[PDB]
Amino acid sequence: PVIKVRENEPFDVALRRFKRSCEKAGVLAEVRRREFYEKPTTERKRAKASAVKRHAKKLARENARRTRLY
Amino acid sequence: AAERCADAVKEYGIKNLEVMVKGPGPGRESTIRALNAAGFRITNITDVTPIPHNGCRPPKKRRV
Amino acid sequence: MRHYEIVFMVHPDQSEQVPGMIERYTAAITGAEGKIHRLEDWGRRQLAYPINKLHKAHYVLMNVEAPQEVIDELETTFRFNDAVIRSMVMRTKHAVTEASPMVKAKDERRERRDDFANETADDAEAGDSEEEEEE
Amino acid sequence: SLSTEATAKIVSEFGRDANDTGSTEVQVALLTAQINHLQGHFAEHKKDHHSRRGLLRMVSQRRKLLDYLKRKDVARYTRLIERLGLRR
Amino acid sequence: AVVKCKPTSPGRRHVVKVVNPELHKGKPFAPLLEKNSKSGGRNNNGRITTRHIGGGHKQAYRIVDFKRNKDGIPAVVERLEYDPNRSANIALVLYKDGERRYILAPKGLKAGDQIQSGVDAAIKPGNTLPMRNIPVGSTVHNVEMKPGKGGQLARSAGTYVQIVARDGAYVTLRLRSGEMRKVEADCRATLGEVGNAEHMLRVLGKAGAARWRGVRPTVRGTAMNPVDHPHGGGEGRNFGKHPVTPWGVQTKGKKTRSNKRTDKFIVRRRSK
RNA sequence: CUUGAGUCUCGUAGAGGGGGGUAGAAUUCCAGGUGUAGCGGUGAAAUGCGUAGAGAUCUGGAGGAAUACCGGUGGCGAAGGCGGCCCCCUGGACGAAGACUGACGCUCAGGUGCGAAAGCGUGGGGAGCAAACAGGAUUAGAUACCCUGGUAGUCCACGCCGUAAACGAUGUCGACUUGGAGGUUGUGCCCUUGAGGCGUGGCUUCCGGAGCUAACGCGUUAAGUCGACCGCCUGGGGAGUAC
RNA sequence: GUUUAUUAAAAACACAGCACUGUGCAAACACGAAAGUGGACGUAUACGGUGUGACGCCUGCCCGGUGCCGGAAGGUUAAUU
Repeated sequence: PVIKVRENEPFDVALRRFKRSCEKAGVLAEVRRREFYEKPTTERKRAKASAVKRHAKKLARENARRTRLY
Repeated sequence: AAERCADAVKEYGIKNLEVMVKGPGPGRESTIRALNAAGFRITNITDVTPIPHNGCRPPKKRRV
Repeated sequence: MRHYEIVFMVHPDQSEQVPGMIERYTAAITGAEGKIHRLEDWGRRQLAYPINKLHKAHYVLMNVEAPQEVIDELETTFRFNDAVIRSMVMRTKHAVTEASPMVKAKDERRERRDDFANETADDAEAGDSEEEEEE
Repeated sequence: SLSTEATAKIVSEFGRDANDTGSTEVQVALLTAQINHLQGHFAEHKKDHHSRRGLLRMVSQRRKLLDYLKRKDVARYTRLIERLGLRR
Repeated sequence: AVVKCKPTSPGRRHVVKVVNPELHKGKPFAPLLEKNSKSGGRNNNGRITTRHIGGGHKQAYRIVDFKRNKDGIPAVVERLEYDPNRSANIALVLYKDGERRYILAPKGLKAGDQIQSGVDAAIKPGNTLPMRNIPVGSTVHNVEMKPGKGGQLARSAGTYVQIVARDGAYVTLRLRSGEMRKVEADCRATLGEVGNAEHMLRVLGKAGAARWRGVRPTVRGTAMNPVDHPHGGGEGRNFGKHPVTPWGVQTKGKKTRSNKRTDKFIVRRRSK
């Protein structure tokens, strides 16, 4: 996961962020552990869970003003 | 390590280098900087890290 | 009927076996009041990673519509053809059998980017121009 | 799910001659035609429990509609059961 | 088919039998029976040299075509019969030109089918092909050991010699011994298994099955006396030497192979 | 009668079920090419494997579980439950108009049918991992803790009693009670300018009112208002065993 | 079932299955001066031989010593130049 995508102008330090778009994730991340078939369905699927923090954050900006912290 | 190997191969008579990379392990950049310090150009830092189509079950490791 | 997009590829040196089998298969399709809505040969092309040896194979895209019965004798036959390395047969839902996305790239391949060699004369004897031995 | 031209044979032979789909006889004959289609699958496939879920819907409703029909017109019942050749 | 006993008598407990409706329930046509007879283990000298062979039924013999050569001609598949002299079922094929053979059974047995030869025609079981023209992973029925020597590999019911490579000039196929060989592509084989595929749930179930198959019983070596077999014991049987046959070859050892004619084709063999 | 429910043709999404076909990469393995000394493991380590040339690396094939990411708040099933890709067989659900029958209804002891996973008999098969078992390491128990080898197993066809954390720990089906917005889909309308809006259904998910709760928490997918009928409980241990 | 003809008729022996292994078919193996033939004209779901002994549940450690199979890089090595 130095990533095959070539960094603009070649250098000895890979620009690993700017190279990667969806690599290592799922594919080379679960190293040396017993592989389950169906566990992801209940283990991993936390999209619903992260959607709550994004709403909450968009609510609180108006509310800090209404408290006059802002 | 990179420097150990790069010295000896001058007798095989090599002058320019490319690299294939295969792993999640440490030494990501610092092994490349040393290949560059043997006087070689290293324009191609090519990942070929093989992803099987979900291969053989790995060692369980800890009992949790 | 239900629409079955069969595409398959063939090893060059064993290819001489398939030109007799495809023309019995197209006849089993139109013989049942299904249709061949194109029958496109693409010529020989490079595989990225080898399948059943050699880094090249020869491609035929059928664009079938056919009844379910007929497709049951055919799938078992193309899959157990030695000349064929692999085949894939695609779903009825939202399925095209006309206006090929790869029609230009097929012509380009056939006309100009082919092998142009004797082992691939064996492939042009397996496309739309099929010739096969007398039994 | 059944062919237009078979569904039309069933409607012709069952219910009244008005050529409806809604009447007690023809709903029995249509339920059967799916049971018979299901029984083509269940000639093998004996462990196939998610489809079986459907078989107990279709049987139950054919029992319910014959039970209704002998409560309803007696001509329709006595004709239907013998015309659709069910049981032994 | 196979027919299995309900365990309704002593001696009938574990007993399995071979039956087909297609077997003639008359006696087979004796003008096509060319006499077996058995030799009770005895060679030219009048000695038993194959030991614990002897007894049982006469068990008559059919020539069997194990080469399957015919250009394009139909077979009605006139009957499927049990052969009491081998494990496989054997068909009487009666060709529509007036020729009768005995032929070893395929996975095919369709009436009015044709035993074909040549590339574009063969793709069903029993229809001949050079082995180059048969796909990888195929189970395959009855293989010629070398071209024109005849089908010496996979003859017993539902056994098979499954293709595991077929690239290059040769065919690689696996044998049920644990051996794996390359075999020249000019040999004949067919797709699908050998016939009578349900044979493999057979159990025998009585000492009498082996008796009519002409197999005589056989002692423990340790339960002979030291004089009658060298493995035989003293007081209280005394298994406690290394094991041997009655003629002195270490039975759980040795590699004796000296074929020196076909050794070029085996690229690995079974090992201890 | 329709106001319940049932049903026809029309349209739409998907890993629901069962059985078949089939490939390559990494581990593993063969063949060949090249090449020298450690490789491997973990908190850290030793046991393991290796000069008979390992490890690694290039080329092509092999074999068998598995099929990455795609796999999402997505979609399917009755609860458990569903994932390579495909075909063969087949369910149930979602929209929408025209029409049809007209309480044909609800619940349900017993009941037949039916498994997440492993158990399990015989046939076909078996690369890696692993209970057990060894040995290392730890803290005296691989069988507390941690690692390495390593066997039955895991895998398939069929066959035997369906267990649990069978669920938003919440039975069923149905009537009734302010909604907004997201994910995402049938579909009227719109720079379809906004996975958006409005029009109307769909699962799915955030949010909170009337009400309810010991408390968290629920709230139109109830843990609210109710309806009928079923399942099941009545202090703990000992007992999910006894009988 | 077989059994020391009669005083052991069994617990020994047998057998399916179960586990081990040789054998790829001009087989392994056997006897025979050797030609040869049996095995088998069958042939791996087949054949020779070993231990245990249908059937439900299984089968822990381990080669020190003793017997036997097997495998290789190579220093030399009989016979021999």
